[PDB]
Amino acid sequence: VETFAFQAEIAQLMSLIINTFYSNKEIFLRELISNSSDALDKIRYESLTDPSKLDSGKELHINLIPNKQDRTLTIVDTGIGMTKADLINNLGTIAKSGTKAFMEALQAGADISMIGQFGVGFYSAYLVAEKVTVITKHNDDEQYAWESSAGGSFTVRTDTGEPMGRGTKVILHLKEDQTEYLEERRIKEIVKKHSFIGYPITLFVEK
Ligand SMILES: CC1(C)CC(=O)c2c(C(F)(F)F)nn(-c3ccc(C(N)=O)c(N[C@H]4CC[C@H](O)CC4)c3)c2C1
Repeated sequence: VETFAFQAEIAQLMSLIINTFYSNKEIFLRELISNSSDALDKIRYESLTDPSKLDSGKELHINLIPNKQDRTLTIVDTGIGMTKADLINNLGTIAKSGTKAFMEALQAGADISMIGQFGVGFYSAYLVAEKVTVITKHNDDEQYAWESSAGGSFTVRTDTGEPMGRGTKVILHLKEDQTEYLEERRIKEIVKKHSFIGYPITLFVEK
């Protein structure tokens, strides 16, 4: 397990997200599904010039897995996935200007629902989650686990767990007052209302 500090802009944004009383928290789901849709568009796109990129799985979909007992909502996709360098530094590098601009927009009176327009929609997870775990597998690398409960640090380790084939699992460890997002009728209504997604989105209903 390696521990890293977030870039200053991103730690400032996470501190603002984690601590905000911003009522419209439901936007987190459309943001995470949009990340999944962009990852599915990328792997589909790359497969048109190199069909072997789909040897790790041909199905292109999104799964929504609420878990009341564990207080977790998992977002699973079979997109391009992320490499070790994407998790530690490369996605954060591209996100730097977007993060700073989003915060300037918020200072100028803008709404937290604009987060996606700045390319940093992933961090909207912290509106409802006290900790986020990211399990990911890209074709050019090993399976990795990324994790952060904010507070300025994140960890990256090789994932010894169940092999994924290719894609990303975003595990939201929900805050005590945000358990409504584990309810089947709530997920359904949010997916219908806010969710632009040219891939099947399947809600796993709890037995
Ligand atoms: C690395 C992170 C842990 C922390 C981070 O900063 C961050 C950001 C960023 F804010 F930078 F935009 N976005 N982001 C994220 C989260 C899920 C996914 C998905 N579900 O695959 C994703 N896919 C990108 C991967 C690159 C491809 O070109 C396009 C599809 C990106 C994360 C996850």
